[PDB]
Amino acid sequence: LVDTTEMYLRTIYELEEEGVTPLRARIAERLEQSGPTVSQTVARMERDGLVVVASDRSLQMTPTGRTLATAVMRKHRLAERLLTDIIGLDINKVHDEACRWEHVMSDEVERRLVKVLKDVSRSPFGNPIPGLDELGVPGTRVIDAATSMPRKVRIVQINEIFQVETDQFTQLLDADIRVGSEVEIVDRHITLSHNGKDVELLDDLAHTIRIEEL
Ligand SMILES: [Zn+2]
Repeated sequence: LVDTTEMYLRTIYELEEEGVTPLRARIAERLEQSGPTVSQTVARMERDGLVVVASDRSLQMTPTGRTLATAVMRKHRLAERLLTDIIGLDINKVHDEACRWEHVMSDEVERRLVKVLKDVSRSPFGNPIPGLDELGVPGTRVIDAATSMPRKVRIVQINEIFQVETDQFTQLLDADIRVGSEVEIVDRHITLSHNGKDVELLDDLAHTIRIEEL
């Protein structure tokens, strides 16, 4: 989704990167949007809790806004690597194309690109590709990762230390499902199978076990 908000956020990120103070006017200039439009948009983002306007009037991304800004720059740069490395688009066109693709590239495509690209260190233009750690290239909660259709996946964390109920502990041990294991999930209650042993989980386990997509 080509968010106006994702464009303001990546712009702030970009200026910061250049060592420029993210003032509203520089942002207006960079986005070729009038001062009145940027105030409008910034006022909105503030309500969304994505940016605060500092004492010196500069814009400061909140942790949630920074995270989203980083995700966008990551997508932008992965798209550029894709564009030059595989597609072979004219180098002179690459940045403008990626500016559009950054809004519609999913996290899944990005994981694939980290896999097929020979190097995701920098963009073709000399800047490091950020947010790779957060892309996961800990993990998605089983509750969010399982679906009506089973699929294998990797166990990242069992989080038993956070468990109040422990009667499922030995099931996991018997089904040889530990951290770093490749099991198969599915929504139905959620049941993660492995070692030929299906393990149906209770709310608490499903809400705390994290699995990295295979
Ligand atoms: Zn670019």
